[PDB]
Amino acid sequence: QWALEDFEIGRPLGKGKFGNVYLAREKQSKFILALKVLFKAQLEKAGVEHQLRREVEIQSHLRHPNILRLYGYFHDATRVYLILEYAPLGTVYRELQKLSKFDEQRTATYITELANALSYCHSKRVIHRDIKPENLLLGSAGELKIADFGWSVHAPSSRRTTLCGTLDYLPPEMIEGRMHDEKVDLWSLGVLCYEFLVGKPPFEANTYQETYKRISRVEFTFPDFVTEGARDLISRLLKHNPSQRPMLREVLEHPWITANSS
Ligand SMILES: Nc1ncnc2c1ncn2[C@@H]1O[C@H](COP(=O)(O)OP(=O)(O)OP(=O)(O)O)[C@@H](O)[C@H]1O
Ligand SMILES: Cc1c(C(=O)O)cc(-c2ccc(Cl)c(C#N)c2)c2cc[nH]c12
Ligand SMILES: [Mg+2]
Repeated sequence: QWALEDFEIGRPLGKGKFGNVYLAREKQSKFILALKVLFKAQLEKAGVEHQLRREVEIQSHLRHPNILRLYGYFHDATRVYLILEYAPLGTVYRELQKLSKFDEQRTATYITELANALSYCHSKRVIHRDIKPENLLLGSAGELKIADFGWSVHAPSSRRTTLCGTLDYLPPEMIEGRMHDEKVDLWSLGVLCYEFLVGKPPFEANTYQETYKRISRVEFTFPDFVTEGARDLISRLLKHNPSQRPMLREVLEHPWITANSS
């Protein structure tokens, strides 16, 4: 049972919609970690308390090199604090902003690390559902770490998340209230893969409705520089029908992955 007096807070690490994340030192052992701070009032106005509950419950029972550890939590009059493993190198979102695109070596390596973590998740029947770049964090060795388990759940599910926030990373089954499973994250791995090579996710549009349309009709094209190996993998992962999508096994053995990862 920890409290806020047990920590020294440093600078801010990020803003999510709900999370205000700060760097922290536990006073006792001098351990460096990150505190995700949530305001009771905004959770309660948005009615996302259940999401928090799932995040805490699911994320604490998971142990994997590529998954952000949740160490503990506690709360006070106005706030809830989650105690998290600190990720020194930022987010992939930021990496991507700095580089525009990633080469195949980097892309394929991130896809591997993702596939591993997902794999471990899925083996526990857990699905992330919110696998955007801003929730992919880098550890000290530049290894990728999955985070923000507020939208995670056990499979299968019907439950809506975002009323309409970013659809960019969501498969059709999801953007349409249908029962969906493990295959959801397979679709997102595809968006990510493509985004990583191109610098834009494949269904981006000026409006929500147009993106929605692009997504459900699976409308995307590749620019010229994208290699057949990549075209191939992205095409297998971005299938309308969830069950036509690869297994995590197949992705890792994919000739383009093995040719390019580390
Ligand atoms: N452990 C961490 N180490 C370093 N930076 C972090 C960490 N956690 C979060 N950040 C930074 O803060 C941002 C917001 O955090 P997070 O994604 O957990 O919040 P959220 O998006 O509000 O969560 P949720 O969708 O569950 O409500 C991250 O995208 C990243 O910029
Ligand atoms: C009113 C209130 C209380 C309470 O006073 O009892 C507690 C919480 C809450 C929710 C999740 C976690 Cl994990 C923790 C912790 N630790 C605390 C919340 C959330 C919105 N309102 C709340
Ligand atoms: Mg986030």
